[PDB]
Amino acid sequence: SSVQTAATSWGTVPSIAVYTANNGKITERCWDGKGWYTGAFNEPGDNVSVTSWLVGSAIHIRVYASTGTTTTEWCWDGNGWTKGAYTATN
Amino acid sequence: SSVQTAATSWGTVPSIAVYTANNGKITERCWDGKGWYTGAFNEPGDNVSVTSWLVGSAIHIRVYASTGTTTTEWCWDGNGWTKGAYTATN
Amino acid sequence: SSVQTAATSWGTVPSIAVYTANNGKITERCWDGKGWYTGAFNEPGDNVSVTSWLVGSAIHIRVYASTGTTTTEWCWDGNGWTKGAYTATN
Ligand SMILES: [Mg+2]
Ligand SMILES: [Mg+2]
Ligand SMILES: [Mg+2]
Repeated sequence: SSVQTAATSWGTVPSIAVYTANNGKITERCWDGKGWYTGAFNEPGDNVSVTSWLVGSAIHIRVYASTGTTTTEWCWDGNGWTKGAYTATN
Repeated sequence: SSVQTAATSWGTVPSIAVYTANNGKITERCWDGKGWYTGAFNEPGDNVSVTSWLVGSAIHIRVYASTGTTTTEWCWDGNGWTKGAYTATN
Repeated sequence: SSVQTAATSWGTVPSIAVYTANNGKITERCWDGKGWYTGAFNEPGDNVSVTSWLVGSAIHIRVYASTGTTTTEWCWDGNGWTKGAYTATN
């Protein structure tokens, strides 16, 4: 048993975000070209995936957090995290 | 035990595809800027990864589906899924 | 129990790299538009994630290799792999 990670990168820098699922929680570490710091994201999950896109002045990040058969989408859109509309089936 | 996901995004929209391995099968959910729908992809796997690239009028998606020690590549190239040439070793 | 993969793609080609964790080791397979070959990367891990970015003449790849609660970042920057500064917490 090992922790599970997901990574994304963006920008003219570039910047990196790494999400780690451990002990039922996903946390976030971010690289800005100088150092790693802990991001604001902290939500439940045992498995994580991520994707992102940069448009305008905002990175948009989507984190898919799964526990059991429930996957929750978390959305960063420039200045905050909110729960997304993702569902695994209709 | 939790389901396992992989996510990719593309386009001036953007669009998102999320692949989920559950019960030995990988299925696909897609976002088009308005809603989530179920994609055509349905192949066996217990672990999944994905990458994609947009060139021309087609998103090209590569899904790596693993069961045991066998990983199968599935290729979307604009208008259909086909098995790729990927092998894990020579 | 299945092997675990992570995939990234880049370039005007494009090229693909697929990393597989199996038996405690991560290995690398690469596609150049013609065939799959085995990459140089070979480091311990039970879980893997990846991201990459292309700037200049070099693909830059970051591989996050986890065993237990330890995640090690491996950095490709055009012509070699080195251990990165990533840590999971301060
Ligand atoms: Mg992704
Ligand atoms: Mg990927
Ligand atoms: Mg990634």
